[PDB]
Amino acid sequence: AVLKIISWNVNGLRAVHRKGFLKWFMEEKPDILCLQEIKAAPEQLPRKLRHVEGYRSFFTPAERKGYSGVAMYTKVPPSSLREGFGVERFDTEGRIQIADFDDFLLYNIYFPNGKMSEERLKYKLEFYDAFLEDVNRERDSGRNVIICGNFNTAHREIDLARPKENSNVSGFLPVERAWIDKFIENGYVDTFRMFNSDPGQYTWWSYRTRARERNVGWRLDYFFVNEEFKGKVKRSWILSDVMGSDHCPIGLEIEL
DNA sequence: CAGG
DNA sequence: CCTGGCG
Repeated sequence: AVLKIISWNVNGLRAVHRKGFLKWFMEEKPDILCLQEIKAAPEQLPRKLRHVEGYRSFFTPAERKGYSGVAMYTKVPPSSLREGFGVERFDTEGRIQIADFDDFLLYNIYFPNGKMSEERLKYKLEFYDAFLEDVNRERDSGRNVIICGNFNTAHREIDLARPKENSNVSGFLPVERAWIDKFIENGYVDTFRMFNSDPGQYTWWSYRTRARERNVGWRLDYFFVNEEFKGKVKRSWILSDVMGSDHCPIGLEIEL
């Protein structure tokens, strides 16, 4: 029994609903759908998005309206859902869903963007620190974990079309890049790179200069698992053809 | 406008 | 570029 999970930074769920989100959702038929950057509290949503056929839905909006926020739809409900790491400033931004299924915890995370200021870059970095602490504590206790979402960082030079020009841009800073290295050596696998070693694999493209039609992008969106669980991951792929956002969806198939 |  | 309070 393959379990299919999809992660998609929709950048406005209302927007993506106007562009055929539900029709796509319906034909893709994942067991779990994780969304990031919803930009909506549930009360602001068309009610068709709040009552989807065959799915439990959970929304974790930001305190600031039309900003950030994450969501999850799941055929099988989780036994619990956490919306924070237990640190106020990281828990108030609609950035975290940690859902408990029997066999694993699923982290659906919208990691912060650091481009706006030094203050937000710090925030990004410390959020990473709080995140790593949290996941380590969980897998240390013997839990197997799946982590998807917008990390807002391209790991290596191969993970973006233009590495050289972005050395001094948040998204490809040596400090952000080293954190992913750190995160990985803590015992986690970048599951896409388990199966695909090719360049040109991106999940985000600038709307400006129409970067997507030339594949001038970044791989900002990932599925990670803890090392002990990697033998369960069957497929890890990018849904490059799917439109409606400046990010595309990514997929994971595990079999338990 | 702010955020990305 | 695209999304999401004016007044």
